[PDB]
Amino acid sequence: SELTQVEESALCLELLWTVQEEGGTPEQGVHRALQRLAHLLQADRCSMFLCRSRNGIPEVASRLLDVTPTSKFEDNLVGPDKEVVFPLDIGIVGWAAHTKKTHNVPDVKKNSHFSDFMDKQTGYVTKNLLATPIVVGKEVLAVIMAVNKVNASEFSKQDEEVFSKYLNFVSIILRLHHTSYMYNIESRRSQILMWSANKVFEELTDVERQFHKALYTVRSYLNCERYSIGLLDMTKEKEFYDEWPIKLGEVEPYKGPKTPDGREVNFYKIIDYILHGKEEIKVIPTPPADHWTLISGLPTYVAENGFICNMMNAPADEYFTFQKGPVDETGWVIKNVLSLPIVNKKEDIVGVATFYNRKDGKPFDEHDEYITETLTQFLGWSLLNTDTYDKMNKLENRKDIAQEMLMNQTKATPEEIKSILKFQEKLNVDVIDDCEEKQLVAILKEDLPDPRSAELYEFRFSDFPLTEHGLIKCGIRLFFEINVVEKFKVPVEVLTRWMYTVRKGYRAVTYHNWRHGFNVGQTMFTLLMTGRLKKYYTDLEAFAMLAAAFCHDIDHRGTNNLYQMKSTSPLARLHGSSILERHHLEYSKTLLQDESLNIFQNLNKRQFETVIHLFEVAIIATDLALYFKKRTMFQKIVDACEQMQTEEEAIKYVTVDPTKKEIIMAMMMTACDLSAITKPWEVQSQVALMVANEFWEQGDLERTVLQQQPIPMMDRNKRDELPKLQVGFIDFVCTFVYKEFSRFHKEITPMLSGLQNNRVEWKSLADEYDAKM
Amino acid sequence: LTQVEESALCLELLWTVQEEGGTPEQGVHRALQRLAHLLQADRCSMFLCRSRNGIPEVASRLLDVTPTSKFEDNLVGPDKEVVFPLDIGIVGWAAHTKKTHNVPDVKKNSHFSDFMDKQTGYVTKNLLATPIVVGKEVLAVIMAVNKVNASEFSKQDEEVFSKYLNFVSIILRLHHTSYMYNIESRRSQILMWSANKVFEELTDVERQFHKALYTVRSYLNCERYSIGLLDMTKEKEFYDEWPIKLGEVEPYKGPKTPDGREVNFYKIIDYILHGKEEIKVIPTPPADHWTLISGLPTYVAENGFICNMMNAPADEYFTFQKGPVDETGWVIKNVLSLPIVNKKEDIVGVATFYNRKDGKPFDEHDEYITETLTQFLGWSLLNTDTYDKMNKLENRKDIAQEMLMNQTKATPEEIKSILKFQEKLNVDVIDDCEEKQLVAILKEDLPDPRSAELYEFRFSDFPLTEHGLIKCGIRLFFEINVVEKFKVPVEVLTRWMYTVRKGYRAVTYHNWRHGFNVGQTMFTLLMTGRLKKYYTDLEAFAMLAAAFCHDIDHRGTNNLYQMKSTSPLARLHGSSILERHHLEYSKTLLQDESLNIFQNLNKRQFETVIHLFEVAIIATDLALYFKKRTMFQKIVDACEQMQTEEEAIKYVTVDPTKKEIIMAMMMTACDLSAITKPWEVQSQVALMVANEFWEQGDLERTVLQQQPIPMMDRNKRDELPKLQVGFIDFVCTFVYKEFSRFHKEITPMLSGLQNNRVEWKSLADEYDAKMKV
Amino acid sequence: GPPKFKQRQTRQFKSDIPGMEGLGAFNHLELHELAQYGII
Amino acid sequence: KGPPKFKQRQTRQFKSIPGMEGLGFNHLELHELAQYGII
Ligand SMILES: Nc1nc2c(ncn2[C@@H]2O[C@@H]3COP(=O)(O)O[C@H]3[C@H]2O)c(=O)[nH]1
Ligand SMILES: Nc1nc2c(ncn2[C@@H]2O[C@@H]3COP(=O)(O)O[C@H]3[C@H]2O)c(=O)[nH]1
Ligand SMILES: [Mg+2]
Ligand SMILES: [Mg+2]
Ligand SMILES: [Zn+2]
Ligand SMILES: [Zn+2]
Repeated sequence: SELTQVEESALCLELLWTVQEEGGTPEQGVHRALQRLAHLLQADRCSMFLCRSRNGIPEVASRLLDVTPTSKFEDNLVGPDKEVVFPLDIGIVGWAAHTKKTHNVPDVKKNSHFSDFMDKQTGYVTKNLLATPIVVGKEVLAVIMAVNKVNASEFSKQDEEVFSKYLNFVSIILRLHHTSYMYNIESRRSQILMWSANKVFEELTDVERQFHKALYTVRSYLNCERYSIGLLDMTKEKEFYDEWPIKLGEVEPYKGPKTPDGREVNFYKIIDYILHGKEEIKVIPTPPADHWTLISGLPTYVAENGFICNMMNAPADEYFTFQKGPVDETGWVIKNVLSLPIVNKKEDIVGVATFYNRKDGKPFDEHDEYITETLTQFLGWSLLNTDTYDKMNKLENRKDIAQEMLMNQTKATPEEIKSILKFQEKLNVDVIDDCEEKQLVAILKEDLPDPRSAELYEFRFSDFPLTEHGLIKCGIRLFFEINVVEKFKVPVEVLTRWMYTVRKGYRAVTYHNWRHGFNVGQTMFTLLMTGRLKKYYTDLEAFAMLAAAFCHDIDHRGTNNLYQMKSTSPLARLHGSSILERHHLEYSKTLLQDESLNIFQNLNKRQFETVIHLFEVAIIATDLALYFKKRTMFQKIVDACEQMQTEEEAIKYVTVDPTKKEIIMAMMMTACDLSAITKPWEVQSQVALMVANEFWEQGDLERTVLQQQPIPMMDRNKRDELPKLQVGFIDFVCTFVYKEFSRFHKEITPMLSGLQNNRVEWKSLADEYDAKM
Repeated sequence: LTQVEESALCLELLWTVQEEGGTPEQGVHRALQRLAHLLQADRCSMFLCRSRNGIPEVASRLLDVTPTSKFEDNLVGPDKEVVFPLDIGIVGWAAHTKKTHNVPDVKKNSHFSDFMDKQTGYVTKNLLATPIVVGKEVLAVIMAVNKVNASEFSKQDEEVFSKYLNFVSIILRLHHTSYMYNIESRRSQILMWSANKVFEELTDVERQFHKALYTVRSYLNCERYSIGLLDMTKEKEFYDEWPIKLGEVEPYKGPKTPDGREVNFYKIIDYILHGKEEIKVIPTPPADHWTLISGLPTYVAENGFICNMMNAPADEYFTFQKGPVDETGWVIKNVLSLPIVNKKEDIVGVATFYNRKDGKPFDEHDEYITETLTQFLGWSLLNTDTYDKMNKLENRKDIAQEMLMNQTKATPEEIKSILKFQEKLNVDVIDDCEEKQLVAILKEDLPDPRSAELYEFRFSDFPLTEHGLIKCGIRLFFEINVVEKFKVPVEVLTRWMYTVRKGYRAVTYHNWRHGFNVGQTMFTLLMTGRLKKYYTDLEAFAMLAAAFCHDIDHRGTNNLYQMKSTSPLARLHGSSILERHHLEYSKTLLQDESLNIFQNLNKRQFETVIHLFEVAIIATDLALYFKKRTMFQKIVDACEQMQTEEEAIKYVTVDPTKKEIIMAMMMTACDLSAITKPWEVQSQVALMVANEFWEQGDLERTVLQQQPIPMMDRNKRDELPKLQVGFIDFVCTFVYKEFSRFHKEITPMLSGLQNNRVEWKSLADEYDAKMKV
Repeated sequence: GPPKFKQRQTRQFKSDIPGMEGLGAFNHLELHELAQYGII
Repeated sequence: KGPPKFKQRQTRQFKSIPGMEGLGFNHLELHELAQYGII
């Protein structure tokens, strides 16, 4: 038997070499192994039945039948269309796969596990059987059988030993093929997830576009001949006027298919992907019940129950009434179907994805269900991106509506403009404005207050004997005074509407109302003109600087930045640093965006960029922390400018560096913002009382809603500390600005002088308080 | 060798191939140890092949394989392996050419490298290299050297060499395919879990990245890994650029990202997994951080390369920690660093994965897995940007809505204009007076309903001013006695009426006068028309409140203009655009405690009020009335057949649906009530409506570039009367005839309509006389 | 000098879709009059 | 007849993070700045 062992070893070696031929199939190697085992144990019609798992239940199917020595492989192979499928609970094969052990039955009639369906199918008689499952990794791959020993009535142990020895190598070849197949499956799954993530995060879009992108991209990896997706209507509740006939009994209530959460099964859109030929893709909005996807009840069943339906030989089913013949005029017959639901976060059914027969003839295994379930889970999760897209659209529309309503409320009506630009009482012209611009300029310049009167040019100006309409008129006069309306050809009616809207934007708070904004604008005007600082800036810069000074405190609520941070205001969440200053800048630019309010309407684009940048610098500069940070740099600039003995050379030193101009502008806006401390004693006393009252209201409100103890500056109970505290404000904040501006320019000397006078008076009240104790 | 021992040995290697659990190295050792006895040679070896940074290399795995030598000595661990680039050594040349190499006199070879010779002290003279190749990839190179008792080897030596490397190839292909399946499963799971955690909710970069990286920690076989997030600030503020522009601070030099930003890690999340698992979040980490001690994260941030490093402390460029760093004995051995990039290709973070759990250096497959993870994390930044934009939009919407109420809400001076407590209670400071006093004084100040004809169907608002209309509205609310019953605050009611007045725009027809006319008409229907019998006091209170706010904030344009102009209103509300806008604004006004006239109502009463508001305001549009005319007609016909009045009252009041339908038709009759007014009022109101429609037509012709319908065409103004006749015969006559049949007390209303039609016929006839000649 | 390091891969996943162009009650006489009045 | 048996969705796999708790001027001037609410 030396030759026998040599031949057996050589044959097993060749059987193992057959796995190395690339482009072949493992079934060829299994077939040659089966023909050699039969030759070895003297048997006929050796068979291999593969094992599959569909719908979570395992089954066996025919892969190799009637294997005999010297038999053609192509004839012994069984195609997917002729295979016979047995559940595990029926047949000897099913029990062999269930037990995962060797089963040798000598007399098949003595076993209740016998199934004669194959005996009747081909008219073959079976009397002896030896079956073994191929189990690696606690999973069954195939069941191998030898049947009807020709020269004996029984399979002995030695036969079973040879059986085990050869299907050890068969198990090796099946393990190799299975590992390759599972690697391919996981590669396809990872590619599907990768591409779906690429397409979902590409753009924020609706359900239809996003799902179409993802599905058309993973098209190559579904490996199906044809598939479709039908989206349900997600409208859960009806309108009242559509519910009236239901509640009146006029129209009978609905009876039919219903989604599990309670909605009506209404496929409102179908997207068909044809892949068998021409790669056609169709979108059916409001598809009929005659649609080939919906002709069977499977998509409606999935919408009604949320199951995953794997069907092999679909037209043979009696429940769903699938199409037995071709679906379309082109020849395509539905063979295997896999339908899965797409599920929202709240477990609602959003769509139904249906995948039709595979590219190869094989049915849908458990791995195809795995891949398609991962895809549907990914789509159900990307539904959050779709919902966020819709919520963003609603928020943007609501913000636009609110801003338009607010602009309509804030903007000056034509009647309010008519109270300043009296076009009719002076030109006898109707409401429609066909007047020349120069005529409007001429008749406005006669109704505005005299700049030389009312001390608009002086630092001692007090707005107390002026009403707020007078303040608007004076501000338009100030804009006329720096000679920018004619130079930059801005419209007069636009300027009047802009200033009236700016006045209306200031709230009715105690101190930060429209009078504060006008006082700061007027102080900017006096610093430019009386203070001789206009020599450092062009006319456009003065225009933007005055316009920024007037709007520096627009829409002030009477609470400082600390209250915005502590109360977690929407302003604090939108703007991180310089909360109120950024709010004022944003609202001023929003006012400038409207064409009827755009005071910078007729200037160049570069001029507009410069004006916007100057607006930002000037408005943000009113944050006192920024002033405390850049005061040293201003001091260094002033020290450098002091040493030059020629005015022109100092002007040249400042002008050629835009950074120096911006620094000087920021402290000019800071000096304007604190100008009330430089007013005469009565004006300063009244304004300081107003400021203290506003701070006390903020402190009381802070204590009421924030449950926090206010600082003594904002605390009402420390009102008798108002004098002494005031001198600290004089000694800590304002004195640096006004001393450096007096050093820089002698014409700003009166401001500081006024401050010093106030420092006397607030001392006289302070010492008296120490005498009161 | 004889055939029998050859067959036995072949069976031995056949059983060796069947590992059934174990390591491929043992099987490769067995074949190699058998081969040396078959080749009469010594010191066979394996050189496993890897690819790092796209550069392939070989590394020794088995060495000194001589017949019957114990495995533990032959195996070479990762700590003692030697690596060769493919341009060094005959092993490298064989891996490059993928062909069998056999050369004698290796000292004369052009590819031989003697580094292993000097390293081990062994001299080689004759060798045999043959790479194992599967799928264009070289797995290992097998080496047999130093033939004894002969030179030049033999052809049959190479034949048996190939015939045993067939077994070697089977084993190596099995192991490699299993390894590839494992890494693909890991990659798919990484993508799946990262997608789940990204789509859990919307968050910022830090929380989303932390969730995604923490969930997938089991699939990244790394002892330690971390992520560092760079600062994303592209440009600096003006005041921060002031010191740099002034030249006072030297410009920043050092590391920079390719976009130009400074390399500043703002936070570094460390995941320590080798012993106890800890997650450390370090905000603004120091430069001494163990991740940042070497320059590799900074190198990646500067360049953007995927850096693979084996034996990192052995390098000279990067100052990697040679000793333990955390005092736990953990020492850096292998590093892999990747960048995370924003759609615009900006580097957001650097993810660094330290030494592998297996101890082997990172190969192409770990680079594949980590590159896919970092690509997914880079794509995921759409959700973070969308979260930030959502927060910005929500904050801006809240701010805009808040500034709209301050603007719309009536000032306390306007409240004092009506509720003049000061002139009559001598308080002048706080509303600390009892509600009874306020009710009494307002009852004295408000006009008499009888003298003003507030109860009649002939009432005209032309004599009264808008302030008089506000006073009449408060009187109407007092007349139904809902103020005392529901404890409506008097000041709140006055403020709500004034706010509703200010909410109405200054359009030609849909101004405050139209709203007051509709409210007074519905008060007339409830009281004079005796339609209150079906409704409770609370329902009447809601309907007069919803009647007063039915056309609130009407822009002056139709719903068709909203749809055709694609306004934000049309994109927000799909159908009944303006009616839904009016309902939304009315609810927004009612949400304020200072404006809520329904303050002292139960939750169920407030829900009833809100539902009634919705029904009344949505029912205002004429499309809903044209759809639901028939159901009201059937209700009226049913109520006509009853013998007694209380039977009809019960029949209407049992069913809430019929009450809703009657309320909807009452809304429709009220918004069309101007037809039923006497001729001197109807002519004026009809010209007002026509002027508003002509303004909308002008807007359509100018903006939308569409020709308007004859209703909204100015050139068809002389066709106005005949159209009005149609407007009477098509819209108004049905509702007014149905209400006249329903209640005889509404007979004059319909009667008035019939007159106005007569007039509108005569004005048509003159036109027919004018156009005839 | 620094070791040679791998270049980032972006062309393969850099990557229009067919069928995306379209993927983004009354009586008989009433249908004309509702138009004249703007009711629709 | 009757529908074939089908499989339920595997929602138990994802039905469902440490370290997330912290993841979401002149020296003399500071006292006076805090006194006046400048900061
Ligand atoms: N005709 C035929 N029948 C077979 C062959 N191999 C096995 N069978 C029988 O087919 C049967 C199917 O069900 P079982 O598990 O009862 O048992 C199987 C055997 O009895 C074969 O090669 N040809
Ligand atoms: N010590 C030792 N050296 C070997 C062994 N196998 C091959 N080599 C030598 O190691 C060398 C590495 O580089 P080459 O390709 O030039 O040539 C190889 C041989 O010279 C072995 O099993 N043990
Ligand atoms: Mg301010
Ligand atoms: Mg209306
Ligand atoms: Zn200010
Ligand atoms: Zn109306």
